[PDB]
Amino acid sequence: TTDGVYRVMTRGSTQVGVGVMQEGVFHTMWHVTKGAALRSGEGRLDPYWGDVKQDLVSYCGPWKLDAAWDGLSEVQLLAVPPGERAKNIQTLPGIFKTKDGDIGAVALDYPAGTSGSPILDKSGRVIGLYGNGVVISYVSAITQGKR
Amino acid sequence: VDMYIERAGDITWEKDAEVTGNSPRLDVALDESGDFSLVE
Repeated sequence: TTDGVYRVMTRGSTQVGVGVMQEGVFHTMWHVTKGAALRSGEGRLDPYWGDVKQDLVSYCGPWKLDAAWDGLSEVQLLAVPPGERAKNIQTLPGIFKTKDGDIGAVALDYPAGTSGSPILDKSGRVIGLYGNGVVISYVSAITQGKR
Repeated sequence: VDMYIERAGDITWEKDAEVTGNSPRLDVALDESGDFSLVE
């Protein structure tokens, strides 16, 4: 239940993704878990909110992350790759231009087990999650939910 | 099959992070299944 970034593992064992614990709620991408329940030691986390189109899911409570890229500043991907210590990768986002407005995007390509890793602003706030994007090389949207 | 979680770190900005990656501007569409595709 501690705040932080977490590996999402499956059973040998395999890392399928990453997520963010904040304010008692676990946040990850829908395609990582498909809404399955999660074990946390002896405890169980059940899905609470999910949306395939946003590709997000929250456990134990509603989506809590609400910070947004400012459109100008560099950000940091807090990547947690399989088999590797959590590490920060700083970048200037590009932009996904859509009929419903612009979304930040990071042109960084890490293993699929890294999906769900948080993208941070300089204040340390999570502005979205890494791992839903397009191929031009892979480019990931900065995917943020609604609080 | 059961999924489980393991803590991997604090959520913190790191002053000495590696810096890399370009900043492309792309027109895209997002469909009902959550898939982004390119648009022209």
